Amino acid sequence: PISPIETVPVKLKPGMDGPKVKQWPLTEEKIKALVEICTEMEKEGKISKIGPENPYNTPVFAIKKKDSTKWRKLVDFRELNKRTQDFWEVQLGIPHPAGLKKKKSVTVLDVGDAYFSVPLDEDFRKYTAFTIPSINNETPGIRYQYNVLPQGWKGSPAIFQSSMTKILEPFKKQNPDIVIYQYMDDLYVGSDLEIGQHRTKIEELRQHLLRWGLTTPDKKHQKEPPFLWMGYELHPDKWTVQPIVLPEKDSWTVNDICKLVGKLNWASQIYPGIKVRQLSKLLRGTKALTEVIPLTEEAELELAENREILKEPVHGVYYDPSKDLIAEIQKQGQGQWTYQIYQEPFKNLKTGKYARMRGAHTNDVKQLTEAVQKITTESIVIWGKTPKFKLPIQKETWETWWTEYWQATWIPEWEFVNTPPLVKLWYQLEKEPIVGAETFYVDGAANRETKLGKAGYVTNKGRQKVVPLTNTTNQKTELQAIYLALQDSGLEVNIVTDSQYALGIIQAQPDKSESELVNQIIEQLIKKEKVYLAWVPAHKGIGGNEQVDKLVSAGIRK
Amino acid sequence: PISPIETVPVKLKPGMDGPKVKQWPLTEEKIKALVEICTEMEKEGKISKIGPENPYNTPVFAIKKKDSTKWRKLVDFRELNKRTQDFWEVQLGIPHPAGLKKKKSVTVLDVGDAYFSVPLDEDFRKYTAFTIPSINNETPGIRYQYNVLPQGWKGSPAIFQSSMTKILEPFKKQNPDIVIYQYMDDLYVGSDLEIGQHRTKIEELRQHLLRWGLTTPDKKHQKEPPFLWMGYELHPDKWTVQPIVLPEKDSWTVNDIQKLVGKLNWASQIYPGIKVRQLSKLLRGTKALTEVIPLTEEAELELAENREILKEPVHGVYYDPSKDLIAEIQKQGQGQWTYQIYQEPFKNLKTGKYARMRGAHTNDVKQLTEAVQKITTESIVIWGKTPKFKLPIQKETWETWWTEYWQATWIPEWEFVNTPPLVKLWYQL
Amino acid sequence: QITLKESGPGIVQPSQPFRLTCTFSGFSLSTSGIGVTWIRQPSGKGLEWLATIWWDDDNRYNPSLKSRLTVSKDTSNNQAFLNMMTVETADTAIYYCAQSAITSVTDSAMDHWGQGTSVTVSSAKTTPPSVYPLAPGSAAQTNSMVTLGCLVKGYFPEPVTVTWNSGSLSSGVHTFPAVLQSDLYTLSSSVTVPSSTWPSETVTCNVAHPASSTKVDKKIVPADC
Amino acid sequence: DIQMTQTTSSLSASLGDRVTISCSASQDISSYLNWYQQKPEGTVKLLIYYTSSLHSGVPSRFSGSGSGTDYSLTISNLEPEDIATYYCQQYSKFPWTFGGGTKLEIKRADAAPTVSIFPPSSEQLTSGGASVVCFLNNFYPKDINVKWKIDGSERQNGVLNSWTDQDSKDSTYSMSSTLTLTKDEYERHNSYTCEATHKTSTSPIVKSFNR
DNA sequence: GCATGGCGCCCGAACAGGGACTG
DNA sequence: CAGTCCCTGTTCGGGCGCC
Ligand SMILES: [Mg+2]
Repeated sequence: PISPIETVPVKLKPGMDGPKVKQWPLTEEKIKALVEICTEMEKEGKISKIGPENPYNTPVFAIKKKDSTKWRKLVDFRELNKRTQDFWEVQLGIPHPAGLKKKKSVTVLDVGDAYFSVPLDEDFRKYTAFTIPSINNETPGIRYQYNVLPQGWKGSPAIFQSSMTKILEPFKKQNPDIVIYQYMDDLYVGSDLEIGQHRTKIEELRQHLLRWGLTTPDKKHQKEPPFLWMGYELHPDKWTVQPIVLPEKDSWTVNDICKLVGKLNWASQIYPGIKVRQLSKLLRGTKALTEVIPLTEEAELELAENREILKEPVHGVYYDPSKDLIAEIQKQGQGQWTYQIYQEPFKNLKTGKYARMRGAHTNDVKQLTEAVQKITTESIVIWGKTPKFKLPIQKETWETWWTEYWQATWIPEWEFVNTPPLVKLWYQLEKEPIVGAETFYVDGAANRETKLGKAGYVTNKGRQKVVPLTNTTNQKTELQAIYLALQDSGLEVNIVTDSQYALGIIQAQPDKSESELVNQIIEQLIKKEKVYLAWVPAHKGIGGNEQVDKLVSAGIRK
Repeated sequence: PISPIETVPVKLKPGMDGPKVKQWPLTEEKIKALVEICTEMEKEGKISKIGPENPYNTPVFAIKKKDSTKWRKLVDFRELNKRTQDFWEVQLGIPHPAGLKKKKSVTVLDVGDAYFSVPLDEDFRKYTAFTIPSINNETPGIRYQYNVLPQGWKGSPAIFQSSMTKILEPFKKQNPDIVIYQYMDDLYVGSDLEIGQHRTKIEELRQHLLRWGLTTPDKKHQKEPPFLWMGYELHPDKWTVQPIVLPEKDSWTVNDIQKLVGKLNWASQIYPGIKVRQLSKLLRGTKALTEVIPLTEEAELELAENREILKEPVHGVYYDPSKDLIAEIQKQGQGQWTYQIYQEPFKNLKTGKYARMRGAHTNDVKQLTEAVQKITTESIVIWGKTPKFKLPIQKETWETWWTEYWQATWIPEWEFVNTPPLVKLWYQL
Repeated sequence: QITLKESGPGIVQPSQPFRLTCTFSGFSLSTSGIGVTWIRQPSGKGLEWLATIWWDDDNRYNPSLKSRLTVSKDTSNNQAFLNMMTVETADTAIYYCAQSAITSVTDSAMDHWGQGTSVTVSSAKTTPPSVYPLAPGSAAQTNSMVTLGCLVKGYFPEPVTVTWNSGSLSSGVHTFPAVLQSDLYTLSSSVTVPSSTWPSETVTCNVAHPASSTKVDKKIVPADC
Repeated sequence: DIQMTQTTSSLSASLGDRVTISCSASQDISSYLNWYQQKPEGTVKLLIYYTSSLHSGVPSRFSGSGSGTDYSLTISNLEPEDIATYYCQQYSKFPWTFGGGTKLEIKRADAAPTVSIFPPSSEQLTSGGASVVCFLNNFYPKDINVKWKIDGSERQNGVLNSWTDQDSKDSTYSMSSTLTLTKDEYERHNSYTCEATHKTSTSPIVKSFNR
């Protein structure tokens, strides 16, 4: 049955024209095969026979499913799609069980011949044209055009969605107290009705789509929990993620890793804390795709802990409106973090992990900030409400952070959970120059044409230094100076640079970076017990500047 | 089909396609609201449903105005507004009230609905398409598009400009002292009468409007404590410039000398009459910081002299209505913030310091937005243009809650910056 | 130049309504911040808040009496009214209508008050008082100071004008505030003169009761036995 | 229904002095308190609004302050007008509310109640009734106390009282007190006593008689 | 001669704009 | 200043995972 639904109009990308791609000859076997199926479709109204004026054609071959050993008509719409206008895709994120509310009665449906059931814009079909070659050099093949959403066509997905949506609209407004989670050609219908009045509704709904071309085959879940929805299993009281059979092969190649890491992520949603950053870097660097790769032990450690968690199965819970939401953050390895969003004591709604390190020179409040930031959004999307947080960071630590940081920032309502490893700033510059410490005057330079330069200080007492550097640039060196002074000095000291660059980098209270130099300059700061840096406009002639300037201006041109 | 009037044609800047922006997550409260206010908009047919076939888009969200406790849909037509512009700035630009700034009390009317009564160009409609999110992604997005002049689109006021100049003609000839300016969804009305009379004269303009179809929002004044509604008016007087000042110590440590050398140095870019040599000499060789220094009669000579130069308007500054506008905001600390509005670098057009609204809740985000808004508002009044903002915050954060604290019909263009405390250039004391 | 004057019936029968009027000048009830408020004050007790009428007509009522209160205005006549339904003795008090005004984001106060109206609930029927003298006895008279008294019993309604020797005497006089006895007013005054004067020089009690249009004098004749 | 409390009811001081009155709330009213002055006459004026701001045309010797739940008014150095009743009004949330007021009086060297009892005037008895007036005059302070005794036996029925305000001249108090009995009952006894217990004499000043 | 579309993740490359050096 | 280089941030491409 075809639908009485209006047909959504589609145009070709601006200025282009239909696809006119030659057909490849095929076997008498294949052809007489295609004819079987292509005929059937013609009878079912799915396609029609076009005239000779249609100049368009797209390739179409056939293939057999090793199982029954039957045949199928595969069409390579590759070129059409290159010429089909772009659609504003409407599907915007997959629904999650966490967002489901506990309903009395539940049903799950699936529509048959989804695509093959929605009409294709009359004025576009001609482009779906295709030839099914004749056995030999005889008369041209048989010409066919599509009448329904051709499978494999760009617009196909998005169009059938709107169709299913426009179709459901009447029914919803009729029973506004029944939820219909529609995703593609699949429907999760549920309600707090009795198994009778409900069933009497589901029916009322099947008839509707039926009356509208949407066949609801007998492959629907009724009184059959577990419900196989979106790759999960829905239990009246809880829900589980469909088993994950991770590849445990002997020989490991980069590609096979992606199939693991990915799945791992997929598991990261319900399985409390999962580390993958470990074997992640196994992919790093400009690699191949079939190239084999050695299983490091640092990485062999992730698999160990992971496979361990995946061993003992768990379960998530449905959402309860009234009872607000809580998100607990945890600190993990360097860069990794974890969270459990829940409502009751230990009833996880969903869990996950944050790993992305924004920028190079970062620290740990930042990451937590970022962690919360992301968690919020992810909640807004699932429950449309902002969650209450429990974070490994003491009010004190926070209060100092922002009140100092020149960048505005904040975190929503939260409490502090005492449970290390805790998060705190490891060091802290001084507000006023300290007394009882040499006031080092760092600097540095380099030549772009040479890749070389020097960099060192000039204390107020007279002390000096001027280590030479190869392959580095100003920013490197002026950053370098500040390193010396943090080795060649006491547990207290003053410093002075002409680079905001290095200066800023430091003030930000970095607690980790990408470069070692700065990771080391970080290590000095945490080691000492009192630092303070000031800035001065280089090339201005200010006090103890000229000294180091000249002292490092050996090679300032040519 | 709201009006007989002939639709005026709009064609986006050449070689640029319509807006294709994605729809950001929305919280129930806003959705529920956005849905309702959209439904009833479709009924009267100001808007129309549409599907995948329309490849453009724009984001929307809504804000429960505190001004009137009534939600207001908000479409971020910034891209589109950008994509179309010979239209509103050139072809049909709306002149600026030199003196709107010179008034003592000025109020803003959300004359938004005045637009729902003009047919929008037949073709130009695909461009205003927008979508509505679905909690937990229960169902696809609900898309729509405009049929009449849309709210918050630089084009509207320009198109409506005519039917608006007329509506005001009477009221203006029977109240010459008042000044009226329109910037997109708003009407800037400012008077010189007592606040009590203004308050009235405004509430009187409201009528003249209603006597013409233009329904304006209903502001609420509460009798309970914080009489927030007392601020509704704007006063272009407590609008004082914020010059820089050089510290004042009795004994200047080394440290303290450099600071002042830097600042005096930076400022030199602003005003050229800043000399530092005779004052920096005091720091001639590699010495400790904490070391006191006696200001020379040749030094303290120009210190207190340079400062004399930091108390007046810059080196002949001019505002070119043809150029864009920029504004910077630096988190000064303890709720205080500062800003400079310039068209060209170091040729500031205005400097000031947004103090703080007692409802800051110790929230920089919240404060910043308010500062943006505030700053913005001033700009519209003063030059009648919105400045591009260099927002002292991390995108990822600002994008997470700028809406929650937002309360404006419009939205300014912004960017991010992680530029540390150069020098206390813009003074904190 | 701002002023308000409460108007009223000053005396109401139990379970009947009364409508106070606040005629003001110096400000309009149209100007944004303005409003009028009605404060009450029973005989002797402290201040109470009745209700406040605002320019926007977002009037607020004392939760304890919303059922019997009702505020309103007549912006053009600069009057403000307050109606009370089904009154009770407990409602007898002095009512003030004060000009309330919200000045700024933080200041809102009753800037100017009226003098108030004396409304009293009493089924009582306007009756004149009966005067009785007070002369000491069985403790005859001292070569010192003597205190003569006067008694004004059972009159309605307040007030009474009492003086000694038609105004002649006034230094050691004490006229006490009245009290209710069987829903009827009663009060006394006590004048004190040196013995060297009384009886020698007559002493009389001057009692006046406007309401009943009565005036009466009582001669303080010394005690017989 | 935000209860405003002024614990200090009757407070006496002297010219030149400096006083502070307390107005407590029931919840943080964020400095939304006002101060009112009600003179013995009856007029009510506005002293301070917003717990610390002075109303135009008000003596600079006036200031009050407080925060959250505790607020107090402090009159600089007394003048002869200041001696009056004071009220604080909370406007942080309707219903509005005032304290219980604080009467500001004037300290005067204590003095004893000059008592005086009286027989039921003939005329009164002529009509069929009998009252027994008893004036307690010009005493200080106000805290006094009367006691009625008929033939040694105490009586409570018919005992009415009346207290006057501080006399603005000699700063004292007076207090009439009447015993209202029927005629026949008056003629059914002989001794009627008025006992005034003041903070002066350990012994109740008595004055009495017998028909 | 092998889906179409969506979201997530991990990585690396091209790209953009601001500050600094060189002649 | 004009012409280039450093450096950091952002966007977009590729592969996998899930639907
Ligand atoms: Mg340098």
